[PDB]
Amino acid sequence: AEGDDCSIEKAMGDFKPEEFFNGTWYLAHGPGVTSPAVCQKFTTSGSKGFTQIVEIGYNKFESNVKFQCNQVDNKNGEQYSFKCKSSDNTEFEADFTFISVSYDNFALVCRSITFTSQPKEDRYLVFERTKSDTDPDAKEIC
Amino acid sequence: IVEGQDAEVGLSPWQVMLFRKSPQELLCGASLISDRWVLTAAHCLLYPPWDKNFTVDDLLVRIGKHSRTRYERKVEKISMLDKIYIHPRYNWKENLDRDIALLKLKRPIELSDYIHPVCLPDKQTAAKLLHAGFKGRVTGWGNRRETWTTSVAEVQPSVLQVVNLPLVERPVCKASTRIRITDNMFCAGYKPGEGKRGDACEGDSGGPFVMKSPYNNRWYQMGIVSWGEGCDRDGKYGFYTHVFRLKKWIQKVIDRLGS
Amino acid sequence: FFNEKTFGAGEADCGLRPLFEKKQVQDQTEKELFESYIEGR
Repeated sequence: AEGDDCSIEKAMGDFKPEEFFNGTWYLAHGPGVTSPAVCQKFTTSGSKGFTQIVEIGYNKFESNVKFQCNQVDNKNGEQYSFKCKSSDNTEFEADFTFISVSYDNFALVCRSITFTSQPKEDRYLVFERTKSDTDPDAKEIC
Repeated sequence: IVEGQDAEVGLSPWQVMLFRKSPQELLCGASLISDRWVLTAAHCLLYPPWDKNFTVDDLLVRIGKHSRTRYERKVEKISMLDKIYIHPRYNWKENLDRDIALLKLKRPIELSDYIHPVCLPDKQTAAKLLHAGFKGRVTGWGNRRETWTTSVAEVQPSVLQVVNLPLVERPVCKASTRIRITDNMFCAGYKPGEGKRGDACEGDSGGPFVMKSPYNNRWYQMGIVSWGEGCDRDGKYGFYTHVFRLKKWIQKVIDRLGS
Repeated sequence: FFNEKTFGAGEADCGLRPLFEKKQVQDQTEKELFESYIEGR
């Protein structure tokens, strides 16, 4: 939200990237919101790590769009940056600063999304390992 | 909590959880006093004997919870601290005297049905309610028993627990220990002669000891889970930080900006 | 006792639970607290 700055944050250090970039994580922007859903497939520049992040409630995304994100070398300082491209050819960069994470439960993360359009946007998000029922099954959306 | 029961959802919307960023681990309980101030015990942050010395950058507060290990999307809010204020006179070498800390959130949390501040005792409220015999309530995700045979898992609960304990007279509290009791603390629990029992235990150290006022129907925090010798031992009581006694100090660190 | 500038909101409406007091509902164990106010003469 306006005031948050992932740039001046501090990553968790003991973060093992491959325990995270593996599997499916569900991310809702609020208890209620269930639309739009959008599936993002992440690939870490290294050991593949085809992670499916199902994001829900983000008004900036279209409901029937898929994103293919590939890891880049940008933002070397304790930050994992990804360039995402979509079915509608949207494109934006997403940087993740991992704050706290239990690779099998949930993870608090500071995210900076930079759409080619209006750049700079920081928000503390929580990635869940368990689907909150109302969430679309990753298999359906991805 | 020893000898308590599962708390209903929303039982105490002021129950905050002190959580460590990495590794993820429940550190203590706390209490929401306003939308940007949370109260807890000093030893949850500063306690050299155990190597405890947390900073605003090591923790985060999870408010609105019910389950202890689970992230609850519909009710939980995660917040960060901007400042930690620990009492200058906090005595950790001796008896954990003035075991109190005040934490400031970076930005005010969003109140809801699951998040709401408890009242702080008044001069009249403390007077009419702090009487040996009257009960109070303690809530927490700490251990359900002092020990375990195989693993701590056996004693760790899944949801927030609730136990109601009566206030005990100071002379009894003083006669139960060979440790120095000070005015900044009070004890509660069942006397051995009463067919009941219950106590706070490891993992509950910041949670509020509250009492509901018969006069105005409001919940006041009278104490803070501080210490004891074991948990639920016969002839032993739990000692809570006398919140009302350190009321003037609280006001002193809160009101530090143009007022 | 506290301002509101530094303290924040909450005090004027503290101690009343939205799901209980504000909804005229009482939890499973409140009675235990009220009876502890009995006072024998």
